Amino acid sequence: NLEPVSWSSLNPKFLSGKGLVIYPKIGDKLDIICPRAEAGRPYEYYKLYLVRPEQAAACSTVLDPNVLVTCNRPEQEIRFTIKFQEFSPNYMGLEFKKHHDYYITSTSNGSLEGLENREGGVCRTRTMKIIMKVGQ
Amino acid sequence: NLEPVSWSSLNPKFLSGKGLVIYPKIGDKLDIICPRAEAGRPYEYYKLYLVRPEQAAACSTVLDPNVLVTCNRPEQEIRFTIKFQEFSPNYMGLEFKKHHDYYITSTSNGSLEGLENREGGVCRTRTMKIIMKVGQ
Amino acid sequence: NLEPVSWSSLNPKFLSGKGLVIYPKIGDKLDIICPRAEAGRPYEYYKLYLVRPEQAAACSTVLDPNVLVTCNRPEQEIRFTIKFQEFSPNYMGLEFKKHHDYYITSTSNGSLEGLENREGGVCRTRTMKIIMKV
Amino acid sequence: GKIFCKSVSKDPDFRLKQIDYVIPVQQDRSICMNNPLLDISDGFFTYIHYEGINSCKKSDSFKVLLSHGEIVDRGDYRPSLYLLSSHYHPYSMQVINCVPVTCNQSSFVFCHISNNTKTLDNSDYSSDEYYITYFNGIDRPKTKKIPINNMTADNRYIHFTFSGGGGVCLGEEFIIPVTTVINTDVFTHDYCESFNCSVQTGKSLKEICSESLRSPTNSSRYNLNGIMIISQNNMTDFKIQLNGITYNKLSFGSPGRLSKTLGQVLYYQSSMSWDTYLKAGFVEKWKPFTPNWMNNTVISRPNQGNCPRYHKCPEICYGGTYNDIAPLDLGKDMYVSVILDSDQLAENPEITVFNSTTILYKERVSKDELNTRSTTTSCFLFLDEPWCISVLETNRFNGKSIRPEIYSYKIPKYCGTK
Amino acid sequence: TGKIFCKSVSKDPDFRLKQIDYVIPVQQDRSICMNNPLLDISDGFFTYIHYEGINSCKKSDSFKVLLSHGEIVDRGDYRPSLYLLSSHYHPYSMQVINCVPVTCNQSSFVFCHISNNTKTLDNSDYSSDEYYITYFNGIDRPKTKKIPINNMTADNRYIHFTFSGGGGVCLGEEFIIPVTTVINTDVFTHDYCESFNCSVQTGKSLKEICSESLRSPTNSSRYNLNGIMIISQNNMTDFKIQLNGITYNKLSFGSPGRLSKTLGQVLYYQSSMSWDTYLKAGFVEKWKPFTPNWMNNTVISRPNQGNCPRYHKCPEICYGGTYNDIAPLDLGKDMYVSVILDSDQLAENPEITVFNSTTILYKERVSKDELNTRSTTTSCFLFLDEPWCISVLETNRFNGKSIRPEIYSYKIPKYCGTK
Ligand SMILES: *[C@@H]1O[C@H](CO)[C@@H](O[C@@H]2O[C@H](CO)[C@@H](O[C@@H]3O[C@H](CO)[C@@H](O)[C@H](O)[C@@H]3O)[C@H](O)[C@H]2NC(C)=O)[C@H](O)[C@H]1NC(C)=O
Ligand SMILES: *[C@@H]1O[C@H](CO)[C@@H](O[C@@H]2O[C@H](CO)[C@@H](O[C@@H]3O[C@H](CO)[C@@H](O)[C@H](O)[C@@H]3O)[C@H](O)[C@H]2NC(C)=O)[C@H](O)[C@H]1NC(C)=O
Ligand SMILES: *[C@@H]1O[C@H](CO)[C@@H](O[C@@H]2O[C@H](CO)[C@@H](O[C@@H]3O[C@H](CO)[C@@H](O)[C@H](O)[C@@H]3O)[C@H](O)[C@H]2NC(C)=O)[C@H](O)[C@H]1NC(C)=O
Ligand SMILES: *[C@@H]1O[C@H](CO)[C@@H](O[C@@H]2O[C@H](CO)[C@@H](O[C@@H]3O[C@H](CO)[C@@H](O)[C@H](O)[C@@H]3O)[C@H](O)[C@H]2NC(C)=O)[C@H](O)[C@H]1NC(C)=O
Ligand SMILES: *[C@@H]1O[C@H](CO)[C@@H](O[C@@H]2O[C@H](CO)[C@@H](O)[C@H](O)[C@H]2NC(C)=O)[C@H](O)[C@H]1NC(C)=O
Ligand SMILES: *[C@@H]1O[C@H](CO)[C@@H](O[C@@H]2O[C@H](CO)[C@@H](O)[C@H](O)[C@H]2NC(C)=O)[C@H](O)[C@H]1NC(C)=O
Ligand SMILES: *[C@@H]1O[C@H](CO)[C@@H](O[C@@H]2O[C@H](CO)[C@@H](O)[C@H](O)[C@H]2NC(C)=O)[C@H](O)[C@H]1NC(C)=O
Ligand SMILES: *[C@@H]1O[C@H](CO)[C@@H](O)[C@H](O)[C@H]1NC(C)=O
Ligand SMILES: *[C@@H]1O[C@H](CO)[C@@H](O)[C@H](O)[C@H]1NC(C)=O
Ligand SMILES: *[C@@H]1O[C@H](CO)[C@@H](O)[C@H](O)[C@H]1NC(C)=O
Ligand SMILES: *[C@@H]1O[C@H](CO)[C@@H](O)[C@H](O)[C@H]1NC(C)=O
Ligand SMILES: *[C@@H]1O[C@H](CO)[C@@H](O)[C@H](O)[C@H]1NC(C)=O
Ligand SMILES: *[C@@H]1O[C@H](CO)[C@@H](O)[C@H](O)[C@H]1NC(C)=O
Ligand SMILES: *[C@@H]1O[C@H](CO)[C@@H](O)[C@H](O)[C@H]1NC(C)=O
Ligand SMILES: *[C@@H]1O[C@H](CO)[C@@H](O)[C@H](O)[C@H]1NC(C)=O
Ligand SMILES: *[C@@H]1O[C@H](CO)[C@@H](O)[C@H](O)[C@H]1NC(C)=O
Repeated sequence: NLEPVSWSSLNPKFLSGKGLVIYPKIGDKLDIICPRAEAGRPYEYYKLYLVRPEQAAACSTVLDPNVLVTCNRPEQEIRFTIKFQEFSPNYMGLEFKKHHDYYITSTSNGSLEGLENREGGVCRTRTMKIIMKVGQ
Repeated sequence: NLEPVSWSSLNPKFLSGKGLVIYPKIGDKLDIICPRAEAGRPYEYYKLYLVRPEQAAACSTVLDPNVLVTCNRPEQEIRFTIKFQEFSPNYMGLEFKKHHDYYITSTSNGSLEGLENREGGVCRTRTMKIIMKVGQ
Repeated sequence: NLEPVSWSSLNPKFLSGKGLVIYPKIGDKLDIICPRAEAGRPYEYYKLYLVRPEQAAACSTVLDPNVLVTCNRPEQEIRFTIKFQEFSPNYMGLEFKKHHDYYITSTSNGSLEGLENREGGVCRTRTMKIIMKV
Repeated sequence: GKIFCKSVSKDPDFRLKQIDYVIPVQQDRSICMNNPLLDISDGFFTYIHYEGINSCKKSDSFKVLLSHGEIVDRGDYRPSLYLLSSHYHPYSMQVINCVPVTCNQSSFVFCHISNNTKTLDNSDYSSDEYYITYFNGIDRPKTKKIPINNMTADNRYIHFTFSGGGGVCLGEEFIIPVTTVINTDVFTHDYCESFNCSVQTGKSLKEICSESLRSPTNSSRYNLNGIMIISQNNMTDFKIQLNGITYNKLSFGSPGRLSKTLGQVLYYQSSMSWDTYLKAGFVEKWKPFTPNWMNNTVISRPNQGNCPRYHKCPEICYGGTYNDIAPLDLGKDMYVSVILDSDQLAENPEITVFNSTTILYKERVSKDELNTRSTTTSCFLFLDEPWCISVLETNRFNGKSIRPEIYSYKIPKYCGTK
Repeated sequence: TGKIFCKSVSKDPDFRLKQIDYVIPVQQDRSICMNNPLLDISDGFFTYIHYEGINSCKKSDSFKVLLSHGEIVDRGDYRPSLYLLSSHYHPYSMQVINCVPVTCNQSSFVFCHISNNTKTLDNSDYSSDEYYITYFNGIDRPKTKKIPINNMTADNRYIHFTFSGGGGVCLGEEFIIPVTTVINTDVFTHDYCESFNCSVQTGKSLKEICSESLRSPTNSSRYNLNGIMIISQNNMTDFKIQLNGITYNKLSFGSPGRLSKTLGQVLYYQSSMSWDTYLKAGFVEKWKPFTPNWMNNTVISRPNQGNCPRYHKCPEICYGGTYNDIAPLDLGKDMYVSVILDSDQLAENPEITVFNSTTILYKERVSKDELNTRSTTTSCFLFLDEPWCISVLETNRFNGKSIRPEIYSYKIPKYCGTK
C-alpha cells in the first residue's frame, strides 16, 4: 500500500514545479481520492487524462487520451484504486510493466463550465501532475 | 452483503414509530456508515451504544453498555463493518448466534455538547434505533 | 555468524554462471549444511573438495586435493561449521587469513555411484561452486 | 442427470485442476500471450490467443495462435483438452480481432484484418478485410475472404468488427457476435432514461444516455452490439447479413458471446459502461437480435473510475472486464462464471455458481493474490455429469511473461463437502 | 546457529501446511462452544488449554476448561507431529476467569485466576479472589496448589490482576507469567502517545485522550496496566511472588500478552486493544521495570470494528481487537511469522504471514473460503534441523453448529517462490 493522493488545489504534495512524483514498485496499491464536499463549500470538478510526457509538458490533450477518471460528484467521495500490475480492467489495456514513466494530469478549469476544457487548465496553473517512475 | 446504513437525522429508513428493522441471515456483511461532512454544514456527532431491549425502550444506558462506535470526525469517513458470524473482534465478545435480538441506539444530543448524554436523545426524539432480529 | 549455504542441486544462490560468491570478514561463522533426506526421497550424495582456483575452473581434482567433507548419510543432517580464523582443526592446516580466495566444489555425480568421481560433475553441470574472497 | 448442489452453501469441492499441456509455452520471456478465447461444442474446442512483443494489446500482436482440439476421457472421471492442430494466423500482424466457433466437430475463426490499428475510429469497413479461417484435426487450414460487398445490413452501419469470446453454428449459418460503428444517433434509451438517479449538473439523462454510447476516442462515433449471420453452400455463394442488437436495455459496444447450451442459445455481453451488472440472456428472436435480459443483482465485475463493482447509475463510463457465463440448470435459473472479487482492481478470480438474485456458492482459484484480466467458461455433460472448463487471462508472474491458464472443475454433487 | 530458509520478498510460498485434528477433542454436544485456545511449546513438549461453555463462547462464561499435555514426535513424516499424552478438566473450571500455560522441564503448568465474581476486575480486588497453579506431566494426576498472594510483593499500588496471555516462560526455577493489573489512580505518563501529530478531537485534549485511553471500558474509575509476575520457588515450597509492571514507554491498554523463549531471548507480545493498531512486541531488556524493546512495525496490524480498524494509527479512546501471536525466525534479519487476519474490521480470512519490521515478505491464506477466526497463536521450533511452526486458530467455520479451534503445522520455505 501507498499513501493515497487527494486530488485538490489544496494539497501540498503537488510541488509548485515538479508536480507530485512517486516511485512505486510493482504490486503496490495507490488510491487517488478526489475530494469530498469541502467544509468551505468550494466545489471541485476535474477530469483526469492518462497522458504522455511530451503533452504533459505542453499541457494539451487531443481526442485520443482516455478520460481516466472524472470528479463528477461533490458529495460522494469518488476514488480510484491502482495496483501496478500489468493487466488492468481499463479500456486500452494500460500495461504498467517496470522501469517506465506514467503521467496523470487534468486540463480542466476548477468548475464544471470548463470540465472538458482540454487546452490548458490545472496542468500549468497549479502544476497538479502526478508522475510515477516505477522502479529505481 | 447488505445495504449500508447511513446514520444521520437525514436518513429515511428510520421509521417514525418502528425504527429501522432488518432481518439478516448469518454470514451477511453490513456497514454502518456515520455520515461525512454534509453539504449544508450540519455537523452530526453521535455515540452509538449496544444495548438491551429493556434499556432500548427507556432510551437510557448505564455504564455497562459498551460504546460501540463514536462519530468523532466530520471529514473522515468513519465506518463500522459487521459480519453476523459468532466471533467478533470487539471487547465483551458480542456473540451473534441465530434467532436472537440485537439493538443499537444512540442517546446523544445532535451535536458534540451532548455527545455523551445518556438519558434520552435521538433514541426517542428521532427514534434512530437499529433493531436486528436475525433469522426469519 | 553468516547465512548458511544449503548444499544441494536445488539451491538458487548458485548463479547459473557465477556460482555462489561470499565476502566474509574474519571471525564470522558460516555453516554449509549438506541436505537431509528430501521429501521425494531423491538421495543427494556429494563429496566436497577444498580446491584452488586453477583446477576449480577446469573442475578436476587430483589425489592431493583434500576431501573437505563428504555427504555420506542421507537421513542424518551432516554439516560443516566455519570460522574464518587462522587455526582450524583440519588436516593440512587450512589457514584462512585475509584478502585471499577460497574455492569449494564437488565433482561428484548426483548419486552414490559417482560419489568419488573427480573428473567433472556438478562443478560444471550446475556450477555449484562456493567462492570466498575474504 | 440433474443431480447436483442447488442451494446456498459453503466450502464447495469443485475438484479444481489446472491444465498446462494445451497452451504452448513461448521461449521468449518478453512475449505476452494475451486475450484468450475458448469455445467448446460437441466434444471439440477451438482456442485462440494473441502473442505480442513487450505489449499485451490485441491488435498490437505479431502472432495469433489458433488451436483445434477435442475433449477426451483418459479414465480420469473428468474432461481433458486434447490438442490436435495448432497453426498461426496468416495475417497475425494485421489482426484487429478474432472470434472462435467450433462447427460440426471442426474449428472456424472469424477475424477482422486491417492495416490501421485505429481503423474503428477513422475508417470504414470497405477499407478493411474480413476472413474465415477453418480447419480440423487432419485438414490443412484454409482462409477465405468474406465478401462484405455482398453483405446486407439492417441499418446504416459504417464499420464493424467480430468482437467476442465465441460464436455459434446453426445449420448452414454461422452467428458471430459483432460490434458495429455508426456515426448518427438512431437509438432510443427507455431503459437508461428510466433510472431514478441523481442527474449530473452538466447534462440531462437523455443526453447522458445518448453520449454514453459514443466511442471514447471519436465523439462522433457510436458503438452498437449485434450479430453477423453467414450462410453458405460448402464455402460457396456466401450470404452475409448484419443485424443489430435490440434497443431494449442498450449498453455500449463491447465483446460478447453466443453459446449453444442446454438446447438454448445464450448471449453474453461484457459490461463496459455504466450498467455494471451481468448482461446476458437467451435468444428469443433473431430479427431484431433480442436476448431476454436477466435481472442479476449479484454478479458484476471490477473497474477503475466512476463505474466500479455494483455500480448502477447511468454515467459516461468506459472500462470493464470480460467474464463469460455458462448455464447449469434452466428450471432453477442457475449459472456459473469465473468473476473477479474486487471492486476496482482485476484480481482474485472466483468460480461462482449463482442465481439471478443470490450467489449460491463460490471458491477462490488461488490462496495468493492473482492478477486476472478476463475469464471465459464453458460447461458440458461428461459421463452424465456436469463439467466445466475455464480460461483465465492471468498475470501471476509480474514482470515475466504472461500466459493464460486453463482450469477444469465439476459442479458439486452434494452441498458442503470438504 | 544454522538457518536455511527464504528471507526475501516473494510470492506463492510453500508452507506445506497440514491440519492436525486428533489432538483437540471433538465434543458430541453441538451447543457447546470451545473457545479461547492457548498453546505453549517448549523442549519438544506442549501444553494446550481451551475453554468449554454452554451456548456462549465467553471465557469466564465456561463450565469446563481443558488442560492437555503432550509431546512433539517424529513419525518419519518429515514433519513434526503432536502426540497427546494427558487430558484433564480443571477442578474449578466454572469459576475460572483466565489461565496461562507454561511448559517447564517437559511438564505442564497452568496459572489460573479463580473468582466468585465474573466482573471481579471491575468491582473487586485480588484479595477477594484466588489464584492457582495446576501442574502435571504424562498420566500423572494433576495437582493444584493455591498461590499465596498474601505473601506477594508488588512494584506499585495495584488493586487487582489476572493472568492474561497465550503463554509464560520458565527460567531456571522462576516462572514468568504475563498478567494484566488493575489500579485506581492515574500514575502513568504518555510521551509516545502525546507526540503524535493527528487531528485533535474538538472535545478533549491530546493529553487527556492519551491518559483516558488506558482506562478500563467498564469502570471509568479503573485503569488496566500490563505486566509480569515472577514466581520463584523451592520445588513448590517457600513461594516468592513478585509483580512488576510493564514500562510506561509506549503504553497500551491492558490486554492479553505472551512471553516466549526463542533463540536465546525472551519475546514479549501484547495484543493491541487500543488506538495503536500495529504490532506490539519486543525482546526483554530488563526485568525491573519490565522493559521490552518495542518494535517499529509498519506492516502488521489486526482487524477491529469501530474507530480503530486495521492500520489505524491516531490516538483515540478505542477498545477492541484480536489476539495474534508472533514467533521470531531469525534475529539478525528481524524476521517473524504470525497468523494474522486479512480484514480491516471483520475477524476473518487468516493468513500465515512471514514479515519484516518494514515489509511483508510472504503470506498464504489458511482457507480458500472465508473463515471466521477470533484469535491465533503461533509457536516455532527446530525439527530435523529445519524451522517448523504450529498455530492454533480460534475458528468458527460452522456458524450455528459447534465451535472448535484448529491446529496447523507448516514449514518455513527453504527456497523462495516454490509452488
Ligand atoms: C434462488 O432464487 C429464489 C427466488 O427465485 C430463492 O427462493 C427462495 O428463497 C428462500 C430464502 O432463502 C428459500 O428458503 C425459505 O426458507 C424458509 C425457512 O423456514 C421457508 O419457510 C420458506 O418457505 C423458504 O423455503 C426458498 O427455499 C427459496 N425458494 C424455493 C422454491 O426453494 C432461492 O432461495 C434462491 N436460491 C437459494 C439457494 O437460496
Ligand atoms: C470521427 O468519426 C467520424 C465518423 O466516421 C469521422 O468522419 C469522417 O471523417 C473523414 C475524415 O476524418 C471525412 O472525410 C471524407 O473523406 C473523403 C475522402 O476524401 C471525402 O470524399 C469526403 O467528402 C470527406 O472529405 C468524412 O466525411 C467523415 N464522415 C464520413 C461519413 O466518412 C471523423 O473523421 C472522425 N474524426 C476523428 C478525429 O477521428
Ligand atoms: C527487510 O528490512 C530490511 C531493513 O531492515 C530491508 O533492507 C534493504 O531493503 C532494500 C529494498 O528492498 C534491499 O534492496 C536494495 O534496494 C536498494 C534501493 O536503492 C538497491 O539500490 C540495492 O541494490 C538493493 O537492491 C536491500 O538489499 C535491503 N538490505 C538489507 C540489509 O536488508 C529489506 O529490504 C527487507 N526485506 C526485503 C526482502 O526486502
Ligand atoms: C469501580 O472501581 C472502584 C475502585 O476499585 C470501586 O470503588 C471502590 O470499591 C471498594 C470495594 O471493595 C469500596 O470499598 C469497600 O466498600 C465496602 C462497602 O460495604 C466496605 O464494606 C469496605 O470496607 C470498603 O470500604 C470503595 O469504597 C470503592 N471506592 C473508593 C473510592 O474507595 C467502584 O465500586 C467500582 N465501580 C463499579 C461501578 O464497578
Ligand atoms: C474555465 O473555462 C470555462 C469554459 O467554459 C470558462 O467559462 C467561460 O468563460 C468565458 C470567458 O472567456 C465566458 O465568456 C463564458 O461565458 C464562460 N462560459 C462558457 C460556457 O463558455 C470559465 O470562465 C473558466 N474559468 C473558471 C471556471 O474559473
Ligand atoms: C559479485 O557477486 C556478488 C555475490 O552476491 C554480487 O552481489 C549481489 O549481486 C546481486 C545480483 O547481481 C544483487 O542483487 C545484490 O545486491 C548484490 N549484493 C549486494 C550486497 O548488493 C555482485 O553483484 C557481483 N558483482 C559485483 C560487481 O559485485
Ligand atoms: C524502534 O525505534 C525506537 C526509537 O528510535 C528504537 O529505540 C532506539 O533504538 C536506538 C538503536 O538504534 C537507540 O540508539 C535509541 O537510544 C533508542 N531510543 C531511545 C529513545 O533511547 C528501537 O531500537 C527501534 N527498534 C528496533 C531498532 O528494533
Ligand atoms: C445536549 O446536552 C448538553 C448538555 O449540557 C446541552 O448543553 C445541549 O444544549 C443539548 N443539546 C444539543 C447539544 O443539541
Ligand atoms: C556418475 O558416475 C557413476 C560411476 O559409476 C555412473 O555409474 C553414473 O552413470 C554417472 N551418472 C549419474 C549418476 O548420473
Ligand atoms: C450479391 O448481391 C447481388 C445484388 O445485391 C445479388 O444478386 C447476389 O445474389 C448477391 N450474392 C452473390 C454471391 O453475388
Ligand atoms: C454442419 O452440419 C449441419 C448439419 O445439419 C449442416 O446442415 C451444415 O451444412 C454443416 N456445415 C458445413 C457442412 O459447413
Ligand atoms: C424508480 O422508478 C421505478 C419505476 O417508476 C420505481 O419502481 C422505483 O421504485 C423508482 N426508484 C425509487 C428509488 O423509488
Ligand atoms: C428485475 O430484478 C429486480 C431485482 O430484485 C426485481 O425486483 C424485479 O421484479 C425484476 N423485474 C421483473 C420484471 O421480474
Ligand atoms: C468464593 O470462592 C471460593 C473459591 O475457592 C469458594 O471456596 C467459596 O465458596 C466462594 N464463595 C461463595 C459464597 O460461593
Ligand atoms: C527445572 O529445571 C531447573 C534447571 O536448573 C531446575 O533447577 C528445576 O528444579 C527444575 N524443576 C522445576 C519445577 O523448575
Ligand atoms: C519435590 O517435591 C515433590 C512433591 O511431589 C517430590 O515428589 C520430589 O521428590 C521433590 N524433589 C524433587 C527434586 O522433585
